[PDB]
Amino acid sequence: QNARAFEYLMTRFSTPEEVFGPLSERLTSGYLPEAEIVFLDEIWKAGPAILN
Amino acid sequence: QNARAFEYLMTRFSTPEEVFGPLSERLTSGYLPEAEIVFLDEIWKAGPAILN
Repeated sequence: QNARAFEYLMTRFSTPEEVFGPLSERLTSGYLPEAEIVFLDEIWKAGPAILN
Repeated sequence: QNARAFEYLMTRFSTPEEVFGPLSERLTSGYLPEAEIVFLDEIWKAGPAILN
């Protein structure tokens, strides 16, 4: 009944401020911490900060 | 009868605030969300936030 989708493509130069939300304390309105179903395309090419 | 154009050149340091309009909630007056035909030159060099 209440589910929010999230489509994102992981790149080689992707930053955590564009997946979970940029900070100002972090503007995470509609991203990953408040999403029922998340989609991450091409996960075998992300950075070390997003993997941790 | 009612169509708006949009010409923009994607650079290596382009930000989504200059393509989809800057935020204040987002000043999208004549940019991409309200445009019938959009033109993006050199799309093979944009950032990860604009491509997603």
